[PDB]
Amino acid sequence: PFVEDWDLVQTLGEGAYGEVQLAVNRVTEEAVAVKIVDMCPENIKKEICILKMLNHENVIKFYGHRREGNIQYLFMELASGGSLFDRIEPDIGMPEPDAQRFFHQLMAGVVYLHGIGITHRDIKPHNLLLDERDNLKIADYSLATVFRYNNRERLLNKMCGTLPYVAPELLKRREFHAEPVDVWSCGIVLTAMLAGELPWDQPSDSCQEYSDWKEKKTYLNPWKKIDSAPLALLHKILVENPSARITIPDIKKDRWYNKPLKK
Ligand SMILES: CN1CCN(c2ccc(OCc3ccccc3)c(C(=O)Nc3cccnc3)c2)CC1
Ligand SMILES: [Cl-]
Ligand SMILES: [Cl-]
Repeated sequence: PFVEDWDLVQTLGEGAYGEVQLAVNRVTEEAVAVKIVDMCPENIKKEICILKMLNHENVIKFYGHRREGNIQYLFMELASGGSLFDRIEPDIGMPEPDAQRFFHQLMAGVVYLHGIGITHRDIKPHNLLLDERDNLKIADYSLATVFRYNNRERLLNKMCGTLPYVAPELLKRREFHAEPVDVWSCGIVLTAMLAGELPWDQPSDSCQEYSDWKEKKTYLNPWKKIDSAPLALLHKILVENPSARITIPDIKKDRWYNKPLKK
C-alpha cells in the first residue's frame, strides 16, 4: 500500500482541481511529485488520459498512477528548479534575456500541446516549472481538454482558468476557439516576466486597467517598464478580437522573439 512505499514530505501547491505533494520513496529516497485525489471519477479519468499522451521536453513527465479503492495517486517528475513564479521579482520581473528564453520554451510546449489537440486552459507562472538546467515545463492538466479530434476542431463553451490570465472572449462569448485563449495567457505570462506585475484583474470593461490598454496608454505601468520590442509583441498578443490575435506561427516571426540576446 502507498504509505508503505512513499512518504509525503510537504505540500508543493494546489492545481486547478487538487493538491500535489513532494513524495519520497521509503526505499530509494527518490523524490517525486504526487497528486492525490479521492474520487470526480469522470474528470480524474480524463486528466490521467491526457497525462498519458504527453511526451515533450517542455511538458512535465508523467510516471503513472495507482488506485487504492476510491483514491487515485498520480506520479510525476519533480521540478528541481521550482516554479517560474518564483523567478519573477515583484515589480521588476527578470532580465529580458531570461524572459525571452523562457518564452521560447513556453511556445515550444504550447505548440506541442496544440499539435496533439490539447488545450491547457490555465497557463500562468505557477504552472510553469523548471528542471535543474532551468528548462521550462508546462504542468497541471486538471483543466486540460481536447479541442481537436480526427482533424475536426471543437469550440469550447465552459469558462475556466484564472481571471487575470483569461482572454476577454472567454468572459463574453458563449463558445470560443481554444488556441487563441492559450496564446493570450502566454502574453500575460510574458508581461509578468518583464514587469513583475499583472496588468489587470480581468479583461473586462468594468476593469479600468484593461480599458487603459485598449486606449493604448502604454506610458502607464506595467507597459512603461517594458522595452519597445517586446511591447510590440505584446500589442499583437493582447488583441481583444481573437480572430485578429496573433497566432503562434506568427509569434515565431516577431522581431523581439528573434532578437539575439543571450548566449
Ligand atoms: C527544491 N524544491 C524543488 C521542488 N520545488 C517545487 C515547487 C513547486 C512545484 O509545483 C507547484 C505546483 C504546480 C502545479 C500544480 C501543483 C503545484 C514543484 C513541482 O515539482 N510540482 C509539480 C510537478 C509535476 C506535476 N505537477 C506539479 C516543485 C520547490 C523547490
Ligand atoms: Cl485524433
Ligand atoms: Cl506574478
